[PDB]
Amino acid sequence: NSAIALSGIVSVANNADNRLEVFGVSTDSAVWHNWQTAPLPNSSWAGWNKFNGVVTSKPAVHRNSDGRLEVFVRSTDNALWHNWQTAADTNTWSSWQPLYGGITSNPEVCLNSDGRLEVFARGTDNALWHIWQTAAHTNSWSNWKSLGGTLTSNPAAHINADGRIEVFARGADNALWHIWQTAAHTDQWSNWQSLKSVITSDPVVIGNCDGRLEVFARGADNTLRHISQIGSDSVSWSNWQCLDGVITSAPAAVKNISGRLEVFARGADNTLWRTWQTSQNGPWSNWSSFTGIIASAPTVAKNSDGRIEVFVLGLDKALWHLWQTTSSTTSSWTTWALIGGITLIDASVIK
Amino acid sequence: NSAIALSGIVSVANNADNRLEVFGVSTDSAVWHNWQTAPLPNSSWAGWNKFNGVVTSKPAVHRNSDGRLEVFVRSTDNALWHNWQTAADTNTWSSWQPLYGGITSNPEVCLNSDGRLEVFARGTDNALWHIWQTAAHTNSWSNWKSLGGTLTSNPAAHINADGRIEVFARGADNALWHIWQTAAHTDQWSNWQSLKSVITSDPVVIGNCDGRLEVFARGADNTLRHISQIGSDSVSWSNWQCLDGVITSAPAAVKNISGRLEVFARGADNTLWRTWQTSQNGPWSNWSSFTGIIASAPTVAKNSDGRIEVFVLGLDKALWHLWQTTSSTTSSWTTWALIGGITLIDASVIK
Amino acid sequence: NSAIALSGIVSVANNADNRLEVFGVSTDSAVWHNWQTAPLPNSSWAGWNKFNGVVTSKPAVHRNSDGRLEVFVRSTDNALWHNWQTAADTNTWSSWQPLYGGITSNPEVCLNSDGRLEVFARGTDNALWHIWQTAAHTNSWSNWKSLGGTLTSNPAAHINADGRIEVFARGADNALWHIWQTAAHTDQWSNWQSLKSVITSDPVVIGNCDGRLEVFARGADNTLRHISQIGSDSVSWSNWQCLDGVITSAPAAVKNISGRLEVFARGADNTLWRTWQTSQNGPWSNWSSFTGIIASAPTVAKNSDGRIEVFVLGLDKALWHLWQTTSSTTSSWTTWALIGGITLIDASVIK
Amino acid sequence: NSAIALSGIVSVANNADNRLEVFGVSTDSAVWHNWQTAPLPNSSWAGWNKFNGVVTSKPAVHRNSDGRLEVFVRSTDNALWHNWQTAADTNTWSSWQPLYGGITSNPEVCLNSDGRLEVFARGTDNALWHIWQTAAHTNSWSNWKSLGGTLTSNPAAHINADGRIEVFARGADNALWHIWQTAAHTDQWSNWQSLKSVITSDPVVIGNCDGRLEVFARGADNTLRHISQIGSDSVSWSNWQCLDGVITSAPAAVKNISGRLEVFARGADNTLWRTWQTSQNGPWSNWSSFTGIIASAPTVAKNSDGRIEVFVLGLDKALWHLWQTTSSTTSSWTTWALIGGITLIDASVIK
Ligand SMILES: CO[C@@H]1O[C@@H](C)[C@@H](O)[C@@H](O)[C@@H]1O
Ligand SMILES: CO[C@@H]1O[C@@H](C)[C@@H](O)[C@@H](O)[C@@H]1O
Ligand SMILES: CO[C@@H]1O[C@@H](C)[C@@H](O)[C@@H](O)[C@@H]1O
Ligand SMILES: CO[C@@H]1O[C@@H](C)[C@@H](O)[C@@H](O)[C@@H]1O
Ligand SMILES: CO[C@@H]1O[C@@H](C)[C@@H](O)[C@@H](O)[C@@H]1O
Ligand SMILES: CO[C@@H]1O[C@@H](C)[C@@H](O)[C@@H](O)[C@@H]1O
Ligand SMILES: CO[C@@H]1O[C@@H](C)[C@@H](O)[C@@H](O)[C@@H]1O
Ligand SMILES: CO[C@@H]1O[C@@H](C)[C@@H](O)[C@@H](O)[C@@H]1O
Repeated sequence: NSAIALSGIVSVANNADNRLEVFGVSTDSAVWHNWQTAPLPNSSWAGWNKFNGVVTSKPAVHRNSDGRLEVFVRSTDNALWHNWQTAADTNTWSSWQPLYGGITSNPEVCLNSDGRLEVFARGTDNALWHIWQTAAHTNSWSNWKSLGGTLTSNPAAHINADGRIEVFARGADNALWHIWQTAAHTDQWSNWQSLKSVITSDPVVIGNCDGRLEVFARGADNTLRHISQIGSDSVSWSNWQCLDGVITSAPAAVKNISGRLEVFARGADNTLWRTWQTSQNGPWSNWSSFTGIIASAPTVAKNSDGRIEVFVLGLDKALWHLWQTTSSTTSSWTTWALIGGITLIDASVIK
Repeated sequence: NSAIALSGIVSVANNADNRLEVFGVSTDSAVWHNWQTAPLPNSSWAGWNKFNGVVTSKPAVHRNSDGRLEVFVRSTDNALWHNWQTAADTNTWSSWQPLYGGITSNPEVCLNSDGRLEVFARGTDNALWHIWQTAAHTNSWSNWKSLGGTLTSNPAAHINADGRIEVFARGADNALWHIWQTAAHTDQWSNWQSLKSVITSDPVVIGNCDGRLEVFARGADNTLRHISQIGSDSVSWSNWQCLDGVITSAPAAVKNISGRLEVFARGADNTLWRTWQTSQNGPWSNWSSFTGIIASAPTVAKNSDGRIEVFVLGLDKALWHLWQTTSSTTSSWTTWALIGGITLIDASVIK
Repeated sequence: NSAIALSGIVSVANNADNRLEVFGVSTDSAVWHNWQTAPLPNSSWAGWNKFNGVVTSKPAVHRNSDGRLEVFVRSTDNALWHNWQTAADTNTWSSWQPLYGGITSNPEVCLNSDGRLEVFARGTDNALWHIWQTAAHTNSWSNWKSLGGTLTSNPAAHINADGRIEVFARGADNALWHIWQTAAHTDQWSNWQSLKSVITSDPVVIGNCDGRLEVFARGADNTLRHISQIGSDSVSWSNWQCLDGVITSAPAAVKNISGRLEVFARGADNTLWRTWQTSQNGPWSNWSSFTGIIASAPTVAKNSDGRIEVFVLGLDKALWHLWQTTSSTTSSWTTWALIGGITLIDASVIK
Repeated sequence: NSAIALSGIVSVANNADNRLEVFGVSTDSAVWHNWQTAPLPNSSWAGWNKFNGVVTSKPAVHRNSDGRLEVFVRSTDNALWHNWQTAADTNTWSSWQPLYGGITSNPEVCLNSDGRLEVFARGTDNALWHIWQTAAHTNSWSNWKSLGGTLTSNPAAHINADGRIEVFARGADNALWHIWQTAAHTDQWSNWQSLKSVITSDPVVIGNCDGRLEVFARGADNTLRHISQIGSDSVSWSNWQCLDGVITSAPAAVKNISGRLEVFARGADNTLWRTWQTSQNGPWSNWSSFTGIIASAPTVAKNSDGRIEVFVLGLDKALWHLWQTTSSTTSSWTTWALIGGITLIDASVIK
């Protein structure tokens, strides 16, 4: 059906020096951010810092090709705004600047392989729209342009190994649909094509170490399902497979430094669950639980030494995190620790 | 729930010279058999030949370690009987000889790695029972002995790569359960352990080319699901995965000569469907259909040159087959051809 | 150059019940054999038993498709003779029967996938010759027939996964050459083709679990080298790779029950060395040594529970063996133990 | 022995927008550079542009974590100097700035995973020395510090998947030696350890998509050899393997967008040769030749759409290039095309 599983409560990015930095919306409806002081999971965090301005979406973040983080959000009148570091690895930001338009989803940002950011969002006519940097890592943007379709989830964009951006979204029939650049980093796009099934979360996309994209989503029966490219184009995919175990949030996927995939999701008992590929391309482990009730989907990242780190909303409405203790992929994990200073709200547009 | 998907209509074996031979039950309630005259899929078949005697199960067949085929069936009073070739690759059979007992499933036969046949069946108390050759390829059998449990499907047995027989069956809770030799070819067995889930077919088991067993079955939502060993013991398995596509028979699995798995099943439109692993351990292709409505599950085998061949019941109640045209695993396939002479009935005990 | 590294001192086969049985030539110039009483590496051995008759080659053995072992040897006048078990798993043998011809290598036997044994040997004109069973597992043989070429090593034959026999031998230029059935189990053969390089041992061939043959041999610099099929035909192969470490015998290859390859050879210090694939298709481990000076190449086999076992000639001129302690492929190993009763000689024709 | 195979004639880097840029030494002994105008292999090139100043090494280049290219070279008095783009993707450079020291190899630069450049070179005492940025992408450098050893080749540095820099060099015994950070991006280093063998080129290092480093080098018999990590630490490696085919330059390695490795080297006939992995981890293809005699080792890079591109010195002493025609990894290749404007010299210090 048409449910959208609970989103992650923050977006995360690595800075130019790989320090992790998180962005979320507080009770004042402003975006706040916090960062590691050094790029290791046991680092202190700087503390929560506000960007002035009321917002009405989850903030999206990406690192420019010159190392500067840039954040995208929706304003009260549904326009898109963006902020950026004015130099890499520095806490001096531009404050919010306008890209106009009217959007009806969270904004989603991807980096073209020619160094230009590109933003995707659902529009007021429910089509997919996009806007892009016209020169790499420069505040020079295109006009808005439509890619059509009818969307019923937030979009997810990811670059193929050959540099073609590909965008995924739920359609009017609740199936997963996708559309792609047919030449890398150009405004030449395919038609929409359906990958069928029914999904009940936003899609989540990752690249494998054989150059094939893989998509994860919750399905109609509330279990995790996934599908992958089988060749070196966007057209031909595997069948869908679902894994046993009811999940109650969007999934978050990560490729560990051994090249194998891991997926995290809130489980049926409202704790964080993890599953991983036990061999090349499969199969998948039984889900393993971490202690503690959580109140959002996980958001996952990797530190400068490869260690996986996970962020979640706690029952105190604050952000908590845990991580791998060693770069070994069968390393033990820490238990939830607080990143205190503010509490957060779920501003995701499509919920 | 407690449905058991339609079974295959014949069992099949390779003779000592790899000629295929099929066994099924005709309208007279007798077992009839037919064989290739030469071990190639385009060979003529000898014609259907009767074993005298009324039976009340699907016949099971296995090749002894001396090359002689041996068939196991249930009689009207629920006892087990067996017949054998008196020399490899010859049509001179022993006629039915008694192993007594009382069984309430189809008999299932496996070959120990010390060359002794072993037969498994559900008993009159719904437990798993077994009986075995006490010397390899010899008509000298043990007494019947119980392995306990409560079974609600026919059993499926397969040997691990380390020589330990492992038996799979649906239990009273409709989950997949299993039990195993703890030392190869000995009467030292584990306790029953559940692999969970719910299955609505008999389980079907195959060995991968990394030494790991994999089990296929139809699930509660009538799609194919599968699970595999993740290590080099019987205890630790993957999570279950289900593949999209409703199936309407038991599946049949085969390892092609490139070492990759293929599964065949009757689909939702009552045609034969096939899916295959597109890479090592996964993922799986979309199902592909063959033309023609079929009236049983497929039974699958491989010829002396590796070519896959599939048998099914047609709407005329006769046996049909098709095969790969070349030893290439992306070879085209023939269309259904008749193996005429008799018509067949489904004598499977648990249906 | 034209050296041929020291051969194994026995051939070995698994009986129908998987008991290991070894064949070698004693100081009386007769073939003697010995066998496990039960199919486990720690089993007692029956004791050494003689086949009457003087021989002038290493004996070759293969199991027929009806489970009966059959041995091939050369007589004083260079004719081929064979002996067989008259029933599987029994010590009642036919005594030596004539196949005539004149051969100038050790005989090499392979089993076609239609159940017919086929023997290859160098002839008096240095070409490759062959002779075969005309019906599976029957004492009915063809006439001798030439496959041409010029051979400078003993031949090695192995069946492809699609049932085509392929034969390998060193040629007049000291390179590895090969020739193959172009249809499985038929007398339709390719032309000779060179795989180039230079080898200084007989070639040793094994099948991988993706259906590709791989060939091992000592090279000109006395290190192990190997080459593999890259597709699903006999024509297209990889480049050669050599592994560091000087070896002083023929290698012996085995596929462990995890599907990975291991190679054993006498090393530069005259001890047994082993190397194994640390991942799928590679790379290879550093050689690991077993304690004890040895006086032949290893001969390797697998027991009914998958455990690898190795046989060698000791400095006392008797046969010794060691094995894996568990079915785990990183299991510890036993130390050399004697299979006493006779001493052995190297009767290999081409040395 | 102590030969060092011919080096590449340029270094290459991707700009922040992925445009390729090459650096080499002309007949005036100055560094000149040239770049793609757009990041595609069929792009025009801007033309050759000079950095004023006489140099006495091959120039090394790396992209900072803020996207700015930075070049390292030796001056007449053997000191290290560096130049950088003052903004990403712009042709406004700092001109040469001093890092002093005295070096006796080409400088080699690597990027730590905390965004700090680090430079390695042989010193006047033949030990390995290093110097580093003390803050990411900032002109603030450490003092020089020794890592000891005795070097007889230029060093090669590469980051492990867990963020630890590892450095490779030939030692006084002509073997490959290595040393590594024991904590990522810290000045805590291991002792030197030997990987044995004998190499007759500089080592060339790449990371696989399972997180394992692999090293290529020419060996004593002038063939390509390679060795790889087998676990997730720096300590345990495979045996060495050599591939047939005599090579007459350093090799250049690249990971294609399907995750498989390819190696290029000048061959025995003075043409460019290529070999590639035909499966996961192996084996390797026979070498394939491109038409045309070449006068240096290849330098290899990848374009924004994944396409591989190769640079070489021609017999006219100018730079030529060729590339893949499509993002397919079995795509055809172009033939050599000139990047004209200057001629080049081999300034590599250790030759
Ligand atoms: C620029 O156009 C405005 O913004 C787009 C993103 C769409 O919502 C469109 O319907 C709207 O008119
Ligand atoms: C082009 O197709 C349109 O857009 C897709 C994204 C889907 O919503 C589909 O149902 C709709 O008709
Ligand atoms: C030998 O025992 C008989 O046969 C077994 C297979 C069981 O059905 C048992 O209950 C029955 O009494
Ligand atoms: C040992 O457990 C028993 O047998 C199994 C095969 C299952 O039927 C289970 O429900 C039952 O209690
Ligand atoms: C049957 O022919 C005889 O045996 C063959 C195996 C060859 O040695 C041939 O030269 C010889 O004449
Ligand atoms: C067909 O070629 C012949 O036989 C091969 C086996 C090689 O000995 C070769 O040198 C010889 O000319
Ligand atoms: C800073 O030290 C100088 O430069 C180093 C790189 C070494 O060559 C050293 O011997 C020399 O004295
Ligand atoms: C620490 O060891 C020293 O440095 C290495 C790099 C080698 O040159 C070795 O021969 C030398 O003794």
